[PDB]
Amino acid sequence: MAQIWLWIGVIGMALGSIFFGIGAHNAKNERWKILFTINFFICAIATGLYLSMALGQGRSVIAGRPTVWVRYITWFLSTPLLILDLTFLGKTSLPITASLLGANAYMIATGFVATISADRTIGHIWYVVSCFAFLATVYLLVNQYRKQAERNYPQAKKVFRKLLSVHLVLWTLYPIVWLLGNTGFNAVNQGTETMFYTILDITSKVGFGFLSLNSMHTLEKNTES
Amino acid sequence: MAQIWLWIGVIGMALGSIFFGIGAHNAKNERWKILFTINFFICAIATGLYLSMALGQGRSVIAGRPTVWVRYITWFLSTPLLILDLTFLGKTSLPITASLLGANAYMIATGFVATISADRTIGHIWYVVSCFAFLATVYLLVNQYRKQAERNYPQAKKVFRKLLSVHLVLWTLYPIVWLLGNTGFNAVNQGTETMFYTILDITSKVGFGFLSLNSMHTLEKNTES
Amino acid sequence: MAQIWLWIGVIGMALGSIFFGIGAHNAKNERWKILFTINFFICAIATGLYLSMALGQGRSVIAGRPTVWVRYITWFLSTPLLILDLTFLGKTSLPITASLLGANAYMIATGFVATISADRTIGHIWYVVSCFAFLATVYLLVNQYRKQAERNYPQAKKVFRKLLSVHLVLWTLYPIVWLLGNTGFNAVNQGTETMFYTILDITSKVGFGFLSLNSMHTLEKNTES
Ligand SMILES: CCCCCCCC/C=C/CCCCCCCC(=O)O
Ligand SMILES: CCCCCCCC/C=C/CCCCCCCC(=O)O
Ligand SMILES: CCCCCCCC/C=C/CCCCCCCC(=O)O
Repeated sequence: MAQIWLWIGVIGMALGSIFFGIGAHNAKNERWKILFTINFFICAIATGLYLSMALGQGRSVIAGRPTVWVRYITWFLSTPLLILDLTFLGKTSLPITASLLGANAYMIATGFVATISADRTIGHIWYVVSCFAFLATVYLLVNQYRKQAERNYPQAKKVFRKLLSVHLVLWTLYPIVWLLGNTGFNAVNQGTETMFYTILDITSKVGFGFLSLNSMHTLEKNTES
Repeated sequence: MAQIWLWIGVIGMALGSIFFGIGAHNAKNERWKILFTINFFICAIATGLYLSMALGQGRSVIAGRPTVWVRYITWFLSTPLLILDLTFLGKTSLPITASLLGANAYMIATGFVATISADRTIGHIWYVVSCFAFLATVYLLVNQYRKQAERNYPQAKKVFRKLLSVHLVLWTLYPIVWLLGNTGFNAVNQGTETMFYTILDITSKVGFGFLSLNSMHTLEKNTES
Repeated sequence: MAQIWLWIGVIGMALGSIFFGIGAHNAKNERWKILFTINFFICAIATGLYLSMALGQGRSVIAGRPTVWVRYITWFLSTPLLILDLTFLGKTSLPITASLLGANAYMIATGFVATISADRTIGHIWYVVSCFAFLATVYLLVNQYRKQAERNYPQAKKVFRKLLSVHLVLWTLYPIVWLLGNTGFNAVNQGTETMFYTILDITSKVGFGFLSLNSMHTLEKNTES
């Protein structure tokens, strides 16, 4: 079960990479070329890292607990680019953009330590810290990020509402899967945990990538002379 | 002894993080929001890494020698932000800013290898190399950095004198502690070495952070219309 | 044989570092100071990493196969700066510059996994992936990169022709050495493989660095008023 869902992730990310790369090659406009290129690399990074996991790499048995630590490499590299999708679209200021990237990096870093710690009490402490880092990004996204975006695009508040709603709902699912998996309560087996993360990853990457392109199109139409 | 001083570092860095974060949230002005945000992340990174050390993590017994290798992660991430405090305040040029960040990264990288090498002869070679990297940053700071700062703020030469004096004196203490600790002569025990680095870290981070804010205030008063 | 060629690399890189550093210290002009500084750090990074290899570090016996994994650290840090030599000279756009840096990072990252994988079938898969990442950079260099450079310097198409010819020919030699060495067919012994990489590294770093300076001089003469 786990093995097929890793290959489904390879396929899904590779397809996202091809279609974003084609969009990048045929962009009209530097802004469009940038946005296609960000999403190309989100999906291209995830393709290679899903390929390593599918081939059996990036995994260690830590005190009896199978642990796919390479998952946190993918997340550390791709989540900042998703943040950049948002801040590129919202024309976010430099301090708020840096704060989002830093709090996000803090979340993935502490989530990684939460995962590879042999002492699961210590790991669960790091889980809580990582949740507070996520909550920091929630605060920044629904306050300073949102208000700048709505000031920059007064006619497209609904666009950023949908982007933020999809981002917040999807990203909140990751710490739930983490608690269900063998990092937490072990309420679901490894095949199910892997299926969950594969579906989340394809949705938060390919799915969010296509939503970012559709948002760009709406913003540019609302901004034509 | 070592254990309490790691917790003192957690407390000190967390307090610095809270007060710099509060300053960031209430900044008037993008320049002030940037400077508060740099110092927030300096202290927030150090808080998490001090928490890992306090919990017993980030440590390895290398050929019989207890070695807190995670100390070099904290330093690799936080020292460039301290460099940025300086170059942000001095409005340093891009080549000099990159040279300071690169020489600094070289220093921490070679200091890390100097520390984890089992062969302490090789480690001591890397210590010397790291000292020359530090000396490179000294040269850049008291020449090109200082002269640009004084050209940018002709009325505030004393401000950069104090910043540079505190930076140079404090940062020179780290290679002295390193020679005293079990990386070198082992003239002081691990509790004392840990106390020294905790006091240095709180001073060079929280202390220097507050000095950078006070300097900003002096520069802005000297620069009001 | 391997040992002397590692020391030859130390010497060659150190000499390149000194002469690029002297150029940086005596630059007239921010553009010249930037270009000297990029090449200084290319060679300074390679000096330190060649010193680690010469001292016997950065090497692991992976399932019976001696593997100098630190070679990929040098490459991950220095190859983006060589890309920057090119994009600095060509005044390349942000999306094309990011795509070159990302595809290049992808190449070195997958080349590293291709090297440290114990399963050499999996390693050879990663070799192919890394070759396609290289081919991606070839496509970007001879299409978008070249066309922007020739649009920016209509009178100096030959300058970018020589830069690209040297870059493409030299960099193609690395995957050939990799196939000849103990990562592939093991057709040459470790001393010969090390000699090959040392000569390639000195040429692609010091040699290309001096070519980038000579190109800058030609571009500036073709651009004087
Ligand atoms: C792989 C992605 C990692 C992202 C790390 C993000 C780190 C964020 C740190 C924030 C502090 C810097 C705030 C802005 C500094 C601006 C400096 C300047 O303007 O000179
Ligand atoms: C975590 C922090 C690490 C800091 C690393 C710093 C590396 C410094 C390297 C210097 C070489 C680059 C010099 C300036 C390049 C400008 C490029 C351009 O203008 O296109
Ligand atoms: C050590 C060097 C590593 C280099 C990594 C390069 C990663 C390349 C990734 C490309 C995606 C980003 C494309 C441009 C984003 C611009 C963002 C913006 O303008 O706000």
